[PDB]
Amino acid sequence: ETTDGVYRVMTRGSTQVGVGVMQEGVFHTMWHVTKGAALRSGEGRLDPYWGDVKQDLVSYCGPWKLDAAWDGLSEVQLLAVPPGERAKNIQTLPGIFKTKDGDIGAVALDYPAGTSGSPILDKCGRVIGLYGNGVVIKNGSYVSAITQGKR
Amino acid sequence: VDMYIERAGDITWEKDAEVTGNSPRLDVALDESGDFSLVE
Ligand SMILES: N=C(N)N[C@@H]1CCCCNC(=O)[C@H](CCCCN)NC(=O)[C@H](Cc2ccc3ccccc3c2)NC(=O)Cc2cccc(c2)CNC(=O)[C@@H](CC2CCCCC2)NC1=O
Repeated sequence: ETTDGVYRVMTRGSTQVGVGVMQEGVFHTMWHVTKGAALRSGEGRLDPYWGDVKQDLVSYCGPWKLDAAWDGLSEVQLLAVPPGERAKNIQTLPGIFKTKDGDIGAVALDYPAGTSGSPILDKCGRVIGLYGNGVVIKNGSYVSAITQGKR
Repeated sequence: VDMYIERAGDITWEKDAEVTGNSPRLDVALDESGDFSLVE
């Protein structure tokens, strides 16, 4: 099925390669998680619809639906779904990726590779982007862009 | 290869949650392959 919620993306013993969001009948994840491969959901199959390697995003069953934006000001929550661990909310004040094409909110939180695609939320529970495309800074820790698509 | 999904939870904000992490302001570049790097 395609019931709303957050999902693990698994491969098969089974390995968690990522996470994604089901909203409005569309599954949203990061391109590097699935490379656009079809996804089994119960007895059904979800096919890729749209994606962009540069944004590192892919949607299944329809166009990208997530359009909430970080307000540049407020704290957010990473709904982290790490491999082998229950989903947990982590609240943080984003930093900023300053790029030649504008600023992007960015969260300084470090999780295993298979946490990629975990949603980042605003105070209303809307998904303002997905975790897992980022940089490593001098001390070894990680900063993820808040990666959001266009609806 | 069987790639499949399994539900892990409801998408909701948690009241009185753990507030952690810093807020770095970083100069960054993004290449056409989707890789971020730091501007040095
Ligand atoms: N390295 C640290 N601290 N944290 C990472 C967090 C991973 C979060 C999910 N995202 C990804 O897997 C993407 C995939 C690829 C998307 C590509 N478009 N990836 C990344 O963005 C980065 C990209 C990158 C790499 C090197 C850079 C150097 C300079 C500037 C920018 C850079 C950007 N790719 C990596 O980070 C790969 C990497 C590099 C070096 C070492 C490791 C992994 C080994 N680290 C890990 O095994 C876990 C360690 C634990 C897990 C939870 C407990 C604390 C941290 N962390 C980690 O794996």
